[PDB]
Amino acid sequence: NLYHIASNANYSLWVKNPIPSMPIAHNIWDPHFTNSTSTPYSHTIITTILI
Amino acid sequence: RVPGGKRTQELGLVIPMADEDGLTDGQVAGLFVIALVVFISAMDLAKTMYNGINPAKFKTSKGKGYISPLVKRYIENGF
Amino acid sequence: VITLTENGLFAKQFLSALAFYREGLKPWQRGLEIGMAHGYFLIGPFTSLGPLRNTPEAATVGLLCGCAIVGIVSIGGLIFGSTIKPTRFDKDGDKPGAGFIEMINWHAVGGLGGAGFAHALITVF
Amino acid sequence: AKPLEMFGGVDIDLEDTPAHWTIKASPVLEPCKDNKKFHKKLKDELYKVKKNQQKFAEGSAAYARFNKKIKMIELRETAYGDRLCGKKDGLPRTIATGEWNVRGSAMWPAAIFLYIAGWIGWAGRSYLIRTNDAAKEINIDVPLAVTCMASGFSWPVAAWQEIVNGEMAVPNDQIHNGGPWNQS
Amino acid sequence: SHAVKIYDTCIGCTLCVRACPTDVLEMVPASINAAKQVASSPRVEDCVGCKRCETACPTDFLSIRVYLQDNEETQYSLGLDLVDWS
Amino acid sequence: IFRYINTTLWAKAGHFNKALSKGAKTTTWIWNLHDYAHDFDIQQRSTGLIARKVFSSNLAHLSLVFFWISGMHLHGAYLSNYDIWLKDPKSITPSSHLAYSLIGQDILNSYTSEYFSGITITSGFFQLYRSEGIITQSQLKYACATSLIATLICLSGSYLHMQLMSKFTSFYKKFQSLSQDHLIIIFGSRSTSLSAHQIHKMLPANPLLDSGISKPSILQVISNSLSYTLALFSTNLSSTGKLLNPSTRSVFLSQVAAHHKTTGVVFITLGLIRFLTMYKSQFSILTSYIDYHIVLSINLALIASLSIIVADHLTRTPIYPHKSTSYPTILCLSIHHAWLSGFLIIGSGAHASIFNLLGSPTSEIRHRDPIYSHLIWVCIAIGLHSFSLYCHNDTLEALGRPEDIFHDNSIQLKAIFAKQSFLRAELQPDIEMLDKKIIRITQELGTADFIVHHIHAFTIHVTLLILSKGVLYARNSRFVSDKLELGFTYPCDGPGRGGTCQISPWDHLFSAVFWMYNCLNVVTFHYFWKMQSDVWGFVSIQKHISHYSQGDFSVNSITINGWLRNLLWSEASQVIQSYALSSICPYGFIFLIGHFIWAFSLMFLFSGRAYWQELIESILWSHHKLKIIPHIQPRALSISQGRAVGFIHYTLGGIGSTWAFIISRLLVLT
Amino acid sequence: KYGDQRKFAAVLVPLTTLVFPAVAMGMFVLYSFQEDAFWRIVPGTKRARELDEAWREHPLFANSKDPLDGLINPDDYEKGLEEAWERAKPAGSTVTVKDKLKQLSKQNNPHWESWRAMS
Ligand code: CLA
Ligand SMILES: CC1=C(/C=C/C(C)=C/C=C/C(C)=C/C=C/C=C(C)/C=C/C=C(C)/C=C/C2=C(C)CCCC2(C)C)C(C)(C)CCC1
Ligand SMILES: CC1=C(C/C=C(\C)CCC[C@H](C)CCC[C@H](C)CCCC(C)C)C(=O)c2ccccc2C1=O
Ligand code: SF4
Ligand code: SF4
Ligand code: SF4
Repeated sequence: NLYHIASNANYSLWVKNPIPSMPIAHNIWDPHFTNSTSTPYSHTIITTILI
Repeated sequence: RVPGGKRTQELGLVIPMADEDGLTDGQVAGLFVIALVVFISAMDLAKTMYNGINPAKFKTSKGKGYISPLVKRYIENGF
Repeated sequence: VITLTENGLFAKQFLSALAFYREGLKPWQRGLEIGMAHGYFLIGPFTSLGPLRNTPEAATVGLLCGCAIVGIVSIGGLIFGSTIKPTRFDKDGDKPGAGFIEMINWHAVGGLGGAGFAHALITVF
Repeated sequence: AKPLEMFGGVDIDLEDTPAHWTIKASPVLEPCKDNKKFHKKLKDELYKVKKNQQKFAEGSAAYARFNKKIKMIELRETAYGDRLCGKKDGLPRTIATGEWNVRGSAMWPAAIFLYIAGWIGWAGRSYLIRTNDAAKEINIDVPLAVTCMASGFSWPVAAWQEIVNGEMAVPNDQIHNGGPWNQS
Repeated sequence: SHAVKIYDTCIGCTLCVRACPTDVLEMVPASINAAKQVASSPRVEDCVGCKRCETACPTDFLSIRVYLQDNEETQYSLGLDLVDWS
Repeated sequence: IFRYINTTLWAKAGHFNKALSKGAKTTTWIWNLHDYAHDFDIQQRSTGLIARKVFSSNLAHLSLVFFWISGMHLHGAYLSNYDIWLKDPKSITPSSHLAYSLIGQDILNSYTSEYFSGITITSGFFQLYRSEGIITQSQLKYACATSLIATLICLSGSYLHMQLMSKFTSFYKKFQSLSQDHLIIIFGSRSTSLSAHQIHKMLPANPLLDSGISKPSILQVISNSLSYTLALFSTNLSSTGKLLNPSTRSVFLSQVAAHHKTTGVVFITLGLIRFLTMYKSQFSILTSYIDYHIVLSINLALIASLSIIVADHLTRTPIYPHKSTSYPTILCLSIHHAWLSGFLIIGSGAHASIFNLLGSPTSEIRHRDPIYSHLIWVCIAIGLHSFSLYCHNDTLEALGRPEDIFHDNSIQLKAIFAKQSFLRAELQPDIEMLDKKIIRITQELGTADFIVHHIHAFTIHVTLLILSKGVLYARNSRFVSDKLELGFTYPCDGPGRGGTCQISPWDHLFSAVFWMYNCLNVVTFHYFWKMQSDVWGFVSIQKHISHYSQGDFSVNSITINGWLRNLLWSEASQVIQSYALSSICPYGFIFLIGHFIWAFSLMFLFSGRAYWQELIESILWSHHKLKIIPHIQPRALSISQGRAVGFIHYTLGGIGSTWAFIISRLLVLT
Repeated sequence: KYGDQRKFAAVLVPLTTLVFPAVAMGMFVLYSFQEDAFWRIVPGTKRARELDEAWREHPLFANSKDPLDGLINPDDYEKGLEEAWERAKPAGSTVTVKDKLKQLSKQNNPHWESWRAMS
């Protein structure tokens, strides 16, 4: 848990504005998703994340 | 991100993402070295637990065993 | 209890003439024939109605998936031959299960060949 | 210092007097006849039933039955006025503090039910004692059954007189205790 | 294989023997009851475990007790038909 | 003869079975007494008594059905708004069912007419009455009187036949006589009788109502005396079913009368043909199936199949006047007969098993392994195929890949044979509508229809697998080699051989009831969603159609989430928000009660009787402590009874849940 | 960029959720056919016999399985039991303590742990 918060997460940004922000559990790497468009779990071209 | 749930949309809750990397590849490799150490030690421990204690070691193994001086005291202090 | 579909003349001669049962076939020949059949057939379900069915290639993906299926079933056959060890294909005085292992290895080779041949026919034609 | 905000909405009495031990002194509750939610709820009941009533003919029997229903609703409104309801729901409450002297108290129904339930149990036990046979349980001896049923009225005295005189309970060494848990 | 044990409370009914579907039980002479006979289980290796013997036993608690041993099952105790373990 | 009809056995409960003669020593005796009540085969005395009991009980049940019909008729004559429904059926909901004004139950009666408040009935009896030319209250009075007279007659006949029939009685065994007289005199000579009834009372009446004279000059024209109208007054050429009656939105009753006449003629001619026709092949069936349980199973299967045909033919082959627009009536008429089809099919399987255990089976039981094995394979194949197309669509829609799912706008599985099945109906290229309501439009079958039909096939095949496995493996099995001696219904053979729980044919029915229920719950949902989405609904004057579900089926029913959201959640808003709403309060309450009963069944389904027996003993300790000894010793329910109670509560609760869910929604929408 | 950790994922996720599970399943089905398979729960394995004998070879655990182990001076116990039975022996009873105990120890249960005959 500590690693995934360190690497695949946004603790450095959530700590600044915790009330409206949302933490990240870890990235999503699943080849079954759409290789096109953008999943509802990612900010367009950015990687996929879980709260 | 396409939010779901009433509260996220009606409060504007957002999930910030760092534009940096988080951990560099060197740090991940440093963690993976110790993870591999844990892995090797855990495989060894699994082997030892699977095979269990060998009582017949006193017939073949060298040495003569040892009971630590506190273990003797704990033996004779009671139970 | 004899039925037409298993004990009739046609059924008996069809089962006996299968690659798994045909008389006079070396184990590698049975493996090669079965593998060619499987590899040629297995390409279709992937290159069509697959995840990349509409891509410009749409067939090399199917070729890779069919070869993967052939390899997986060949690995399963190797597990079977190293655990059950059928001895009906071993020649006299050989390591038990050697005939079955040879058949499975040549099934893998034949699956590769049949998959490649189906892909070649699809691309060329 | 405003206990309402200190405790997240709930309010505390803050006074230690015996006069507040009654349910009627609670600040959560309020008499129904002067509660806004009670008025709104029963007005909505009247409005809905009346709106249903207008849908039918004037001289029909359904109109008369709806008039009777409206009278029942208004009687319910005036009858529950002395009953306590919460200052936010308007639904009258049932008092389970043993008050014995409030509208909607649970002491009177408890007493009535306990009497009649003890009556039922005593009649059944008397019949089982006086008919120590399986044949009398499938083919009920109706005269004896109704005799026990009528005799059950004195259960609160007869049952206690049997309890103290050793005629209700039985020592554990006379009934099957249960499965064995040891022997070796 | 299961474990079928016969206890002294047996009264020589022979009902347990008759109810057994694989001839596990038999009647042996004895002197602990008016029937001068008690049950025995010389062939519990054929005991499937149906417990019909326990159903048929009329003593207060069964004079014959079948103890199931699932980590012990053999081909006879499982009633295997399609498959041979020998 | 009748001097032996004595009440001396009324007090002696359990007399009929010699296993209950020992007396009620335990509470299991009560349940056994109730279980063996109608099991005439195992009851005391000779075989002649079995025949007498069976025939007289049939007559008694027939009297019961006649009494039910009489009750419906009296409700229609004296407790209904059938008058205003006759005058204006398109604005008045049928109602022959009131509720007393007690405990506020008055909230259940709702506005059906300006002078009537009551519970909207969905039995379709009003449409039946109108199709039966019943206009005045006197006609319903005399229908009720005739049904009561029939009840008394059948009751008296059941009473008499217990002593008219004797040890020498043999008329029930004369199967040639039964088949011939039944076929000819009933299917032929009574079908033509009903054709006569229609030609002489419906066509004189129903055209008069459709001609706009609901007055019918009172009795001056309605009371027959209309031989100047001609039998085929308004056939309008065409073909029967191609052109519906524009006024009542149904097939013209002249065509129905002609149908009944021709069907009676056909049945009479078949009875004449049976003097010399194809035989000597069903002859082994002829000799080996002369028994009560086999003929009972055959008749149950036949009647259930006829029930499902009725369910599918009562909805979009409209026969009854003003019935196609009455959507709750259509829904009920389909779904009730669907459920009865399922239940009677299950009963047919059960009695097939009973016949196998009592009588001697036939040749097909000897290759039972190939049969019940290819059935297993086909069940697995169509389960791993039909359902998973739903799982595939669901997963790929969740992944955001709608172009990879099985839909019409995607990889599409065309219903080839159904799309080429324009043979049925073969109507003209448009729709029919009566009054803001769609009468029938052809169901355009696409991918979702294909998948749901395959789901139906899979569920049917699994239920059939359970039934045929119970039937074929009744006498013996590779697992237990003496199942015949164990009887028809038994909990198990013991924990041996790994475990032998639920090998009896009774337990096979126990599982088959669950699987039939699951089979036609999907049928009910498919019908309920498809009709709303694609057939029923309002209209627009510009020929545009606004259905009730707004075409949700073709876009949502391709995924399980679509069924959960657009059917069990969005269409459950009517039932869930039904408190204090006059008509639909009982439906919301019954929805809640059905959930409670269904969950309550699980206590019996999941638990064994030994735990309950030990708990009962613990309680009996406290009872014995206070000198309260029940000499009918309390015993927990037997294993078979526990399973039966669990199954009954499960099916009842689930059926009630669906019942409320569909009926409340259709009553609100209409 | 916020990515660039997916370079690790594209190797690890396929590896540990496909290659490792498949290798583990194949190794497990291979292990299932060893004579040592599940030797701690499956009766009649060779290693179980060797472990039991190894325990019995230890000087402390020689007489560990005997339910009667513990009697420091069994001769004294037997003599006292015989003396106590002599004073209570019924009339001219011919049963001694020694043969009574000998026949009370010898029961007839041939089908007990008969699985100690294959491995
Ligand atoms: C024409 C139809 C018909 C007939 C004549 C019979 C006749 C018979 N069946 Mg049978 N059966 C039928 C349909 C029929 N069944 C159907 C459709 C099914 C499938 C569910 C079954 C399933 C079945 C089984 C599993 C068994 C029988 C048995 C029997 C025999 C004894 C029945 C008995 O004593 O029960 C006495 C009657 C009862 C116990 C009725 C109790 C009420 C039921 C169980 C609950 C109904 C709940 C109700 C609908 C909802 C309540 C309303 C709620 C709001 C409160 C008898 C030969 C038994 C036997 O041994 O056969 C030889 C047996 O084991 N049948
Ligand atoms: C539908 C149908 C059917 C079936 C059919 C089938 C079953 C088919 C199959 C088919 C198939 C299944 C085919 C296949 C073929 C194959 C092939 C033809 C192959 C070939 C191959 C090759 C030629 C290869 C070669 C090689 C090798 C060997 C290795 C190396 C490389 C190479 C490439 C050189 C039936 C009769 C039932 C009925 C109806 C119709
Ligand atoms: C609860 C339970 C019992 C105990 C339940 C019993 C003994 C039911 C009998 C209790 C009484 C006699 C039922 C009478 C009806 C109820 C008292 C009231 C029902 C109607 C109310 C709504 C008024 C079993 O015996 C049993 C056996 C096998 C499998 C599962 C179970 C099981 O789940
Ligand atoms: S049934 Fe029981 S009591 Fe009777 S002989 Fe067998 S073991 Fe003995
Ligand atoms: S359990 Fe069954 S097989 Fe075993 S001894 Fe008892 S009756 Fe015989
Ligand atoms: S659990 Fe119940 S059904 Fe199963 S074997 Fe035991 S007693 Fe029979």
